[PDB]
Amino acid sequence: NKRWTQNVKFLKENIKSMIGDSLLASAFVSYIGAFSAKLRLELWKNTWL
Repeated sequence: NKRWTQNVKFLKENIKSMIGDSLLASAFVSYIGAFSAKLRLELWKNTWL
């Protein structure tokens, strides 16, 4: 029961994290890949994150 309660709390935290990461991933897919590896890093880590 304790493990299940911990899993449920983890799942709510996971849902918030998942929505944020999913938005970041969609932004990365559509656009990133057309650029060079040095620039590709700057698009998400320097501006989006």
